[PDB]
Amino acid sequence: GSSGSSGHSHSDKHPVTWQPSKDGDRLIGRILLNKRLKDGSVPRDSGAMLGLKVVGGKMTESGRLCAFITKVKKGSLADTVGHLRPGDEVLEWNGRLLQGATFEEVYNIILESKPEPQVELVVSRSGPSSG
Repeated sequence: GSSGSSGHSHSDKHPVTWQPSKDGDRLIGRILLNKRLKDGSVPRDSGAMLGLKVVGGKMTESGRLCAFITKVKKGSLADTVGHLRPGDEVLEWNGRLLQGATFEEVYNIILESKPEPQVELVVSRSGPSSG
């Protein structure tokens, strides 16, 4: 008769990824979070906020806005899988740039991506670079 299977591996096999920028002085950290239970279905709510708190519309010293991690729950998505921590800057969120985004804008995102199955964050920290 006939028998097959067909199964090819997919690229991008890593939720969390920390890589330097084009220059290097900067570090681009990419975090990802899922919800879809083992079966592959999102529950009624497995932490809309994942676990870590993000505060956007924060006024910097440059007069610009940026979202930064205020606190990170111990033993939650954004901690166990994300490993996020308080002091990081969420550049993007699921593709939503927070840079400049207002306090609401940032919140809105997480909102529009609250029911989402997964959550791909993007942080960027300034590594060592004095002189």
